[PDB]
Amino acid sequence: SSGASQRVQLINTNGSWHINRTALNCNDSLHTGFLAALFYTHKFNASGCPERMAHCRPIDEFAQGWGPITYAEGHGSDQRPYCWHYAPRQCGTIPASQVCGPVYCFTPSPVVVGTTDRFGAPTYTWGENETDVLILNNTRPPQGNWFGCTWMNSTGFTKTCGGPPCNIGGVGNNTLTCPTDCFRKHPEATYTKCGSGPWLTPRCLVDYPYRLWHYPCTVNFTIFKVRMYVGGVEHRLNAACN
Amino acid sequence: QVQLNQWGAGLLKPSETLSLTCAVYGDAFSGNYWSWIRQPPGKGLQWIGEINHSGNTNYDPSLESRVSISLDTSKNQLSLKLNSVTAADTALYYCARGQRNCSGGNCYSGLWAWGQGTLVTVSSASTKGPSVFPLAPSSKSTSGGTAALGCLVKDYFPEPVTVSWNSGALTSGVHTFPAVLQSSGLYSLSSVVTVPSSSLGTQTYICNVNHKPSNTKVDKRVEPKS
Amino acid sequence: AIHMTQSPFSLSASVGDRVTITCRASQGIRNDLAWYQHKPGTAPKVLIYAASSLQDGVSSRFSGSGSGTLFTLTISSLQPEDFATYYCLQGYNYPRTFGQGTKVEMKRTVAAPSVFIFPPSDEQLKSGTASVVCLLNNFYPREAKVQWKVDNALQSGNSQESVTEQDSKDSTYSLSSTLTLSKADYEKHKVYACEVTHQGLSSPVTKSFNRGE
Ligand SMILES: *[C@@H]1O[C@H](CO)[C@@H](O[C@@H]2O[C@H](CO)[C@@H](O[C@@H]3O[C@H](CO)[C@@H](O)[C@H](O)[C@@H]3O)[C@H](O)[C@H]2NC(C)=O)[C@H](O)[C@H]1NC(C)=O
Ligand SMILES: *[C@@H]1O[C@H](CO)[C@@H](O[C@@H]2O[C@H](CO)[C@@H](O)[C@H](O)[C@H]2NC(C)=O)[C@H](O)[C@H]1NC(C)=O
Ligand SMILES: *[C@@H]1O[C@H](CO)[C@@H](O[C@@H]2O[C@H](CO)[C@@H](O)[C@H](O)[C@H]2NC(C)=O)[C@H](O)[C@H]1NC(C)=O
Ligand SMILES: *[C@@H]1O[C@H](CO)[C@@H](O[C@@H]2O[C@H](CO)[C@@H](O)[C@H](O)[C@H]2NC(C)=O)[C@H](O)[C@H]1NC(C)=O
Ligand SMILES: *[C@@H]1O[C@H](CO)[C@@H](O[C@@H]2O[C@H](CO)[C@@H](O)[C@H](O)[C@H]2NC(C)=O)[C@H](O)[C@H]1NC(C)=O
Repeated sequence: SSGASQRVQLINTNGSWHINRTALNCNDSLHTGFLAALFYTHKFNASGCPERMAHCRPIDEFAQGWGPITYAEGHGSDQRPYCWHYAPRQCGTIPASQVCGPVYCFTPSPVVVGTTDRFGAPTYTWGENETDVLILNNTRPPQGNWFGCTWMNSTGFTKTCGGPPCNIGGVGNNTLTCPTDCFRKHPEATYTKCGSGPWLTPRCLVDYPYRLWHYPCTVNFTIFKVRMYVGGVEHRLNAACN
Repeated sequence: QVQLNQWGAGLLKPSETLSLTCAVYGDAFSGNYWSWIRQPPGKGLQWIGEINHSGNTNYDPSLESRVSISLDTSKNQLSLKLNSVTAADTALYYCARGQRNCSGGNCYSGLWAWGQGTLVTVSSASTKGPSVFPLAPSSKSTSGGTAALGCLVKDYFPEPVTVSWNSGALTSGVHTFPAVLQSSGLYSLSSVVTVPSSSLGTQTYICNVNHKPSNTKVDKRVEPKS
Repeated sequence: AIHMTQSPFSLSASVGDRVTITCRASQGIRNDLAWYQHKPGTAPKVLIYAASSLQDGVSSRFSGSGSGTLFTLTISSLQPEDFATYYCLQGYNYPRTFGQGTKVEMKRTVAAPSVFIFPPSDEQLKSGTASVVCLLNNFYPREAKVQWKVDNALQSGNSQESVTEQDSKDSTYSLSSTLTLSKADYEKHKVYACEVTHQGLSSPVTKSFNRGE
């Protein structure tokens, strides 16, 4: 339960965010360590970033949207999470065994979500308990908790949830399902209305420590401190941009 | 989409202490507040009290005298406790997660994540299974090509009773009525189904009553009366 | 204590109408108001918070307006799923106080009740008591009167009705009144008449049975 662990000297504050709450379920070398568990096991992204990023588009490509904004529960065949226009599935509860590394969620600012049983109480088993789970269920904040989450699964692929995104309408089958700010293609698809993950705009994702892991081809990116407002609350946060 | 989970014993006798818990999924974050709501039967929603990110609370002045809400951040569990409970505390108790933010001057609150409810019957009665008499179809109950028959589920406590017909086969035209609290303290539910006149002698109509708080099962066969 | 009064308590509307329930504050509550949707069986939903914002994925029909002492929820075209009870709620004051709720039923053509009278079972009379059930089936509107005449003796106190929630599909209410007399009293009298007055009846109907039939 409570590691009381004797004493520590300096001026103190609270209990904070624990590491044991990280699901290290990683089936490519298991681990000799923890940094070991994540690199020499799973994320083997070497240099294919030019042609991985090839399958993504500028926002200009997509069909202009008519009329009123709706929400899409389709998410189908859209399977390139490193592109800004990935239309993700709304967040469910994902069992701890399918996660390698920490899970980050975005009230646009990033926060860690830890392992827990199906009744919401934190578990500190490094997610190796079977009943451990990552309860990611989301609702768009000013009221819910976050616009979306990104994490890495047991074979090291990045996978994201959030939203659900917006059906801004469109002319043809070459049409956009907006997971971010879009007021280019439709003048009401802002991040607060359609943002479904870290992607602040088509070309800026929220900087966070495992941004280099989950979205690896944004290494070369430039980091900016930007304000944002989410139903009244001020968010100041770094964005990796290009 | 986020939905909460409520636990706790729901049947009370007067002067006990009601004590629910509620798993608000997710850590306490700045501005988050959690609150308890009750719906006494026939009345509207009624506010009990809130506890927020800071640990301090507003209650209803009626219940301050004997209520209390905490938030055990260790298990991400909300707690409601009502003391010296009265039989009038019978209601449906909801727990709700919400966010309250202030843009300087003005502020807004709202509850975006909810429990499922917990019916709490407080009544000095003891859990008694029902007596299920038939409501036999007759000419005075038959008019048309449409005859009506049913089961009167009588004198049970506490509230939750379920009636199904022909063991869940019979779907169409059934009305299971809202139970009533007779002056004894027990309840009288009544479930009727209208069936084709022509089929009264030849199709068999069983009603299947279940009062789970006493582990009572009853399958009364309802048939015509001469 | 800031008292919210909500209007109207009941309201009947068709699918396609504009519907404007409102909610007035005893004193100014700024605009800390919130609108919730309640359907029997489910938890409440927030639709509107801060009196004018739309919660994520609450339909465009739902417009919230007002500030100060006077707030509206407005539905654009009523949808079948929208038929529920709506309560306002202010988050500005020490005791959070609701409105009374507005139950929004569906309008339909007048239906007359089909009254059947069920006589007490012999299974029951052996336990010492008698239950006479009077069913009023699939009628609209909801208002009705059921009275018991035991040999023309109008009763009171010994009758208990309860009415279904409107049908989700045919919009018809149904009511069941239950006389309960002891065996000894039920044995005294002959006629058990359940008299029903409803708007769909041109003049009141009575179903009845004699204690032998
Ligand atoms: C996060 O979201 C997921 C999916 O929206 C939630 O899982 C869902 O949990 C509900 C709980 O009521 C399940 O409904 C139940 O389904 C069973 C099926 O037999 C039925 O018998 C019950 O009466 C009830 O209708 C729902 O099926 C389930 N969906 C999935 C895909 O598992 C999850 O609970 C959410 N976590 C939260 C809000 O903490
Ligand atoms: C996280 O898990 C590790 C598992 O070992 C815990 O480390 C152990 O802690 C207990 C008491 O706290 C010691 O008796 C062991 O010798 C520790 N082993 C080590 C240092 O590897 C650690 O305490 C857990 N963190 C918490 C507080 O949950
Ligand atoms: C993994 O978590 C589960 C709970 O989700 C643990 O199982 C519980 O253990 C306690 C110990 O007293 C029991 O009282 C509960 O009844 C158990 N849960 C149920 C209902 O099965 C489990 O111990 C944890 N880790 C493992 C598998 O060792
Ligand atoms: C981790 O996530 C990736 C996300 O795509 C999963 O990879 C897919 O796996 C399915 C089923 O085996 C295949 O049909 C797809 O073609 C795969 N997609 C790609 C692009 O590789 C992977 O299986 C997941 N690992 C798990 C679930 O542990
Ligand atoms: C990040 O930028 C660096 C420099 O632009 C890229 O790394 C170099 O790539 C060249 C090929 O043009 C190699 O010959 C060098 O050896 C690399 N240098 C180092 C030190 O890495 C790198 O590929 C960029 N990453 C991405 C994702 O594009």
